[PDB]
Amino acid sequence: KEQWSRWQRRRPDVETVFLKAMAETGQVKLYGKEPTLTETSLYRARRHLFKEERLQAERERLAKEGPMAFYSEWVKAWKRDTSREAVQKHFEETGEDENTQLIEMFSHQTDREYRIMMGTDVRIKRDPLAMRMKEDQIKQIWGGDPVYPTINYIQAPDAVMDFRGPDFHEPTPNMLSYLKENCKVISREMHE
Amino acid sequence: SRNLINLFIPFLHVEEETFFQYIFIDQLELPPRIYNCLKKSNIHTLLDLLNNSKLLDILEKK
Amino acid sequence: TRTLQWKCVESRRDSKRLYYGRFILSPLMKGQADTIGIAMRRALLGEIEGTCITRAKFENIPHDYSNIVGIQESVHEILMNLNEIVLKSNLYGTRNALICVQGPGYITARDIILPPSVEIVDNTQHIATLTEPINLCIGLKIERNRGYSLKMSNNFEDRSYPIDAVFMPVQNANHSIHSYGNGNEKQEILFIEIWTNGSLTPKEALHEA
Amino acid sequence: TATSISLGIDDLLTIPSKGWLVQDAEQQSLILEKHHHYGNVHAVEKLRQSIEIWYATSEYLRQEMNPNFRMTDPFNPVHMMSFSGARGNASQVHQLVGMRGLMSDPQGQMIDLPIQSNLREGLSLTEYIISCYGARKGVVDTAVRTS
Amino acid sequence: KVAGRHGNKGIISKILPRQDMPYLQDGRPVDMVFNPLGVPSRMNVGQIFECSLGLAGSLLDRHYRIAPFDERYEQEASRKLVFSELYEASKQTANPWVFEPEYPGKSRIFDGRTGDPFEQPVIIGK
Amino acid sequence: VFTGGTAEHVRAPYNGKIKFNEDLVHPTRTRHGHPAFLCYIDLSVIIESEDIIHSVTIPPKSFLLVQNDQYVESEQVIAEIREKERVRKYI
Amino acid sequence: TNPDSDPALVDYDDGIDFPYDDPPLVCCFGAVQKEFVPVVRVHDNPMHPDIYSQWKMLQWDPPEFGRAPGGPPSNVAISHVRLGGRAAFMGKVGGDDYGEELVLMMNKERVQTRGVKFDEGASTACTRVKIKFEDGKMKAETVKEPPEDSLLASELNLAVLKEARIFHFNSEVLTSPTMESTLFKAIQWSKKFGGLIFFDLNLPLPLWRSRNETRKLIKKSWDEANIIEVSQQELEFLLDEEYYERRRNYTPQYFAEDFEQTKNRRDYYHYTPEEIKPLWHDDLKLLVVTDGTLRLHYYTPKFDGVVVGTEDVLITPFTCDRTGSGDAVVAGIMRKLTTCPEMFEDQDVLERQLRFAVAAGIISQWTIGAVRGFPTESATQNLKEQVYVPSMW
Amino acid sequence: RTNPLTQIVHGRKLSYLGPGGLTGRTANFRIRDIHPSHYGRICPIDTSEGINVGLIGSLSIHARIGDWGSLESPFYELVEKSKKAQIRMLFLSPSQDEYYMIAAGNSLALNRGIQEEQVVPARYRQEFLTIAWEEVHLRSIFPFQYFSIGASLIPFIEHNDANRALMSSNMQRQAVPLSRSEKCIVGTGLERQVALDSGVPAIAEHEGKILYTDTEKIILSGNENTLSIPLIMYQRSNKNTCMHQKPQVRRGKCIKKGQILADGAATVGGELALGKNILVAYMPWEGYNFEDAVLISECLVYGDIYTSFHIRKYE
Amino acid sequence: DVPITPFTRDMSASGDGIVAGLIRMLTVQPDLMNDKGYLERTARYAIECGVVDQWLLAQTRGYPPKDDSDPNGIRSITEREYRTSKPYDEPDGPYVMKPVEEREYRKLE
Amino acid sequence: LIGLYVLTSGTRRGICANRYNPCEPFFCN
Amino acid sequence: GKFVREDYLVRKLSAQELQDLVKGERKVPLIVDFYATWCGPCILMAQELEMLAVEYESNAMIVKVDTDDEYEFARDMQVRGLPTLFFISPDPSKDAIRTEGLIPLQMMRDIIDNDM
Ligand SMILES: [Ca+2]
Ligand SMILES: [K+]
Repeated sequence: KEQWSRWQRRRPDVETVFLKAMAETGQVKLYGKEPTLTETSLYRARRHLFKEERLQAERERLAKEGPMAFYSEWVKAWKRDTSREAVQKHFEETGEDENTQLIEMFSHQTDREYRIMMGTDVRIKRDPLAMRMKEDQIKQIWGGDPVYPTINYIQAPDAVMDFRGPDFHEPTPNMLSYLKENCKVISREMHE
Repeated sequence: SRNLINLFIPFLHVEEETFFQYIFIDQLELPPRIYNCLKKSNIHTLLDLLNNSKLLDILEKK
Repeated sequence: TRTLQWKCVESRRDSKRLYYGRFILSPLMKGQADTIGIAMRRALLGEIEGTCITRAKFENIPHDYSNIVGIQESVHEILMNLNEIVLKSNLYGTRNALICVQGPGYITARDIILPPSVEIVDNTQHIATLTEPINLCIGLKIERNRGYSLKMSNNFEDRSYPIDAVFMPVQNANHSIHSYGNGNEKQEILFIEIWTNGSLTPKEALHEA
Repeated sequence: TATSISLGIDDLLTIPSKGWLVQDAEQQSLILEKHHHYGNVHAVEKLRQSIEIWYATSEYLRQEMNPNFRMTDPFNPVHMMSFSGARGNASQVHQLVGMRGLMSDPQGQMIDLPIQSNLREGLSLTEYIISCYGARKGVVDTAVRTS
Repeated sequence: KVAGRHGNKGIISKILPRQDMPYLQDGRPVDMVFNPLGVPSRMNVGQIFECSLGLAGSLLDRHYRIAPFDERYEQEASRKLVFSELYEASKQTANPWVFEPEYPGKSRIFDGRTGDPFEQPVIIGK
Repeated sequence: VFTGGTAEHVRAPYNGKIKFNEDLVHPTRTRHGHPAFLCYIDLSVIIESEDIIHSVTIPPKSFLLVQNDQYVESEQVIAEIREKERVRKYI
Repeated sequence: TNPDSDPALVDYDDGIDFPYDDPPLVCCFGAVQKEFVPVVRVHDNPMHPDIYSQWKMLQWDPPEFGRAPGGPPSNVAISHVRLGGRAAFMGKVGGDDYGEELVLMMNKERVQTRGVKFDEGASTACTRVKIKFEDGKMKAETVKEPPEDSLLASELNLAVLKEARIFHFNSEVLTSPTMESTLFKAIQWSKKFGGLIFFDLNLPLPLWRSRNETRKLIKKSWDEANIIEVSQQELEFLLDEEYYERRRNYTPQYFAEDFEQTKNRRDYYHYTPEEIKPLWHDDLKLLVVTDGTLRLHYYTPKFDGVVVGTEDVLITPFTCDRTGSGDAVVAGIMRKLTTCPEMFEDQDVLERQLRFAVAAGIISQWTIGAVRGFPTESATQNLKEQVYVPSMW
Repeated sequence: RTNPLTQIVHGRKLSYLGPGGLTGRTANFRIRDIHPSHYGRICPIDTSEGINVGLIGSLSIHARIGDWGSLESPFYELVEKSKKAQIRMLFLSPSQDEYYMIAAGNSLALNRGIQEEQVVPARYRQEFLTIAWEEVHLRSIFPFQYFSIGASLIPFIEHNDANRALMSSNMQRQAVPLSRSEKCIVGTGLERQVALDSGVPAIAEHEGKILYTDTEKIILSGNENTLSIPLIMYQRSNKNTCMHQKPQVRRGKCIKKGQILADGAATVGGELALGKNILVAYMPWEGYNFEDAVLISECLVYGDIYTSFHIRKYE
Repeated sequence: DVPITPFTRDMSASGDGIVAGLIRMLTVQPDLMNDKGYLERTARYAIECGVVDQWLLAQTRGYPPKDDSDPNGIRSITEREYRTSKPYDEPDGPYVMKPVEEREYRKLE
Repeated sequence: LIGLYVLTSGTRRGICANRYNPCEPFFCN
Repeated sequence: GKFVREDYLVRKLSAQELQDLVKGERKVPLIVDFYATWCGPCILMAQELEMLAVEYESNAMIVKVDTDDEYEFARDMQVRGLPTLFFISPDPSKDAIRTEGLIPLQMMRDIIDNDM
């Protein structure tokens, strides 16, 4: 009769999520649907090699597609054709070269999209696979939502901390009023 | 020093001149066909509707 | 027309004292964006003068930690409120200002008598609250300088309580370098985003830097 | 400064086979405990097995810690801090990425309840109380040793 | 003397201008720089969890009140809590540097002096 | 602590079944209560894995904790190599 | 196009031609409230009348009927969406702020409130009553029903009913003559389009008065429900409350009949289908009896059994709250039923998917408030895999 | 009176030494050791090296003084159909603690069998063992059961070594109330009780509305009775630390008895606030953070983030 | 938009700098005179030389003194002194504290 | 010691440097 | 107490103590709470009545009835769930208004003045 172990679930890892993401891309071919601990351990040794290939692919894609086509991904409000031929045709029609059109495109980019676009910074070199990962894939890095809801932990960062809540003891009486209430100490009026 | 200055000169260049999240699509009465289409596209509030571009005729009055 | 162009791709006015502006500079040959980015980063953060209150002078209070009858805030609360207001001025030197008013009511930045050199940025900034009709007059010193005021004793004057002024008007700055993907001379795209306290727009701070 | 070595939560790399070894140790401990209730083994035999099977597992995890770091993540920030000899040793790292093992009551005896979790995984309430014996012993013996 | 709540005591040796302190990918310079070597020798990983969760709380505008020994619910409960909140901060505020899938809790920060990044990502937080 | 010396655990380096002649070893009960074999010769055990056989030599005076034809996972203790405070145990 | 017409003539039709979006829609019908546990019975060992900080002691040592309390159908709809399903709520609210707030509460939870009607001339959750002193005892009579209990049959959203593969309602609607008439029309429409009828009893305070009286009221709605969820206390009350109490109090005089009886564990009695015969009918596809989150006794025409569960309100003593746990287990059932049709005729998969409902109920007991802490699907799935051995999931 | 934490933790100290006690001479290190009877009564972490190591302990949060001068710690009794059981929380003296099978594990394990036969670590006869749930007599349910106040203010304490948590309690007793305090983003939820019990915040002893509030006093009216609560402004503590109370109730707001009116120094919104939240990077920086050195920016200086007021009395 | 003072308003330094840059570029590459690409760089280089020279001249010559020790009488002030504002500390001025007699306390809202 | 260790921690070798089996700049000073 | 203020203002009443209160002349709106100590939501509700009682010191009388003690009385009062209140108007001709669930505190005070 199988025994409950608390180790029956494989630990969520960064390697497993990336390895599964690379499996569907075709960059890697795993033995089965789920990456084994041997494959995840092997992934750590060669993790940098696969990241560089994705980075090289993006540089090759940028070289071929062009600045307009490549960076249009982070400008949603840009509906014009971003192809190399379209950009050249637009320059012939209007005289605005590729750089002028490129500045025009980024004029419509929102600040939220710009921060996302910073993953393409030549210094940061963020992983192209990580930039386009869906939320459902990201959660598997730590293994989905916590069983204990975080809403229990959440507290607004402006709270007077009501001391009459269910988790607080009864209000502490003033010491020279609990004694007076229990008639242990007579008031000065009684004394005089 | 000159190469550094030539880098920050362009910043001084000038160019020549030529002369209601709290309201949802559920509340406003909509046809079920339109309602399902919007719901499939995660258009829950009205702001999601205006961010994508006889639907408008019924909507404009409310 | 210029081969190397710059433009303000986004300007925002989040609040009266928080202006955001993002700027692009393209195309830059490889290594120029890195050089421009860091130099602009350091110039914006610590090479732009700002003007703000340096010291305030009351009349009838013994010290900056007492309480004034009719005012809902302590004197130390007033100094922090004064330290928070934002002023703009293109001229140097120490200048005088006055808050000679009477209550009851709310004392705001709009109630400060300013010299023509300086201008108020956010007139709605709270300073003090007057609950009873008292006559409050405060003498102010306005100075334009770099960095932040020295946090050392300089109150040898006629009870002019010093104010730890922070002259830097650029709240934050950032820059990003993106490959132009030219493939012939390795051109690059430089982005610069500037946050200012409203004493000068981010475009002005870009030029001033 | 330029390289800027820095450790994160996932930098505390654990041996891949820890889950298997701990699960195997639990199965042996559970089976033996069941037969101890049946009367097929006596209390001392259970006591020795509990101490030894968890000590051997802890030592094996410590033994395999360096080859795993060398073969898989040579530039792991936690590995480089200890392997280079800059700060910390294998034992202290083992407390972070292995298992704290068995502590000792202030009489020299071994506490039969092991600490299967490390500091990254976090100790349970009972495991943390047990680990307070080692902390109390360490601080007290430090005063004795120095004096 | 400055110290956290995890026994990470510290003396202040240097005060630097904001323009040469290392800064994040949003341009904000860090306020204090700690030695990472303190954690492995002293073995107090709680500050690593608190650091990352503090950054998430400030961006999400939340305050967390966590009873000790949250691992009784599940394995790696604190890790699951911190990473999930980091991703929420990285998503609602659109700051991808807050949660890096390659190395969660860490980010590439830039040298405030030379402006070039440190190649190894650094754990940041509040 | 309990073996009174230096004890080394021979762990299985490969998955598979263990083949050895149980008559060459003497039955015994370990200090943990588990039945096992005591090896007094240079016994060689065979682990028939998925790929090939993985003959392992067991030195004498070492407890053999496994049985013939038994399947053993990798990194599982096979044998213990065995090359005085008195404590009262209240129950 | 007439909701009040007989669901036997021309349907409401409209322009639905494309396939409905998965997962299948679920309709939760009845009043909308926050909290408001309906199942109320007399319980012993009360805590301090004023010091509510002691009342947590009755959360981790609860009355047996309040082990996994149910709530309004809105809680089931809200909990169902957080489990990944799609739920639409049908009901009426007032035009005041509370009606807007309640609708806003469900809207933020991605619950389709297109079936929610607004009564401008009414106050939400407000029942006007007249106090009368009859036979020396003060009583009250409902002068005007609240808008929750005032949904006319002509206000039903047939678009919701046609799409909704499962129709859910409580026995609270049976306490309102207006809603009881409206309910049968909605059930009739739902059966016409092929939707299943879900009956979560959650007997309110008046319905616990008498077994014979209650069964007469439930009789009509019980016979037209394909799926019925009851608690152990509800099921025993409907059959014989005293008989099953005597069995629990029975102890053999001389020796136990088996070794397990010596342990004197909690009585997790599994009612035989013969004892369920009085409450069984032809259309009943599935009956579940919930002893809180501890046991889920399931009954089908072909088979029956019990799914073992747990509860650990003591793992977080200061944030434990039984409220909404019954809603979570019900929502967990509908979440899997709409996605695993094989459940009704495969016992092995029925137990596996019911463990999801068990895990959902366990999480719902770990947070104060019902809608505040309804578990997510991933949170529920993770707890199911942690609690149960991998052979059971 | 260094900070609100020190005012509270000081009154919950245990002194093994003293008149008739075991002083530093008769200080055999056995008394300086953790005993299994200390669980839930004396904090194992809080050694609190004062006069000598392990001779000045502290009481656990839920610890109580019994009738016969004994330390009692509450436990949840697992009554097996034994009456209504009324209150299942039992305060156990150390004598009877040893004779109960107390378990701290959870009940979230299930198998093809039943839950009652699931094993769980437990303490019995000053010994830890793994036993099935049906043999367990008591449960320790409270999170802050075995710890003192100092160790209970450490988030993620289970990820720190116990010895570091010992010093962390010492350091939090040296924290300085700042000029403007700030609540911690990450905490444990005990800062509420610490602020509540410290008496540093102003707590309404009577219910009613707020008629008038200012920097110096708060006027509260209820049951046709008015109370003029005085506030504390720039008052020196015994350790040369400013104690300043700021009103946190606006005019016209209704207050229940026991709720907060004003919060003192190092207290914000009814919570203990001994520090600040600041951006931090864990990297070596040119040796200015060598070992335990800390490199800070000028923002902490000109921003008055760590500026504190200190009042010195010359008499 | 280079800094210009009344002493350098004629922009003569830019004229000298521009031709100097033109001569510098043409002499080093005499065979690229009829080259469009080189002329674009030459003209741009001349502009930068003219800008620098005018910028240098403003710092060298400074500004004439404001209106409220030198062999060749020439009084000049630096850019900082030209941007220095009057303190406005006149006792009769509205920006300076006055005795209680003439305070004229403004009324608030 | 960490900084010196990083300096002398040379190139990645073998399978850690190339994805596939093979089956660099020259500096005069 | 004379020297120590009572911590709780909402007074618990029996079924009979409530009856004579209704039969007797009341000059202020009467708020009757039905609750049970074992009821989860009633913990959150009970705090609001204490807060509400502070707002209405003598302009409205707030009392509570435990349904464990008066289960049959609450059943006759048409009480269907536990978090249930009854606002009894001082005017006998008016109709008592019953609210069910954790109604917002803002609604509670609105009912006191608008409908009473
Ligand atoms: Ca139910
Ligand atoms: K709940």
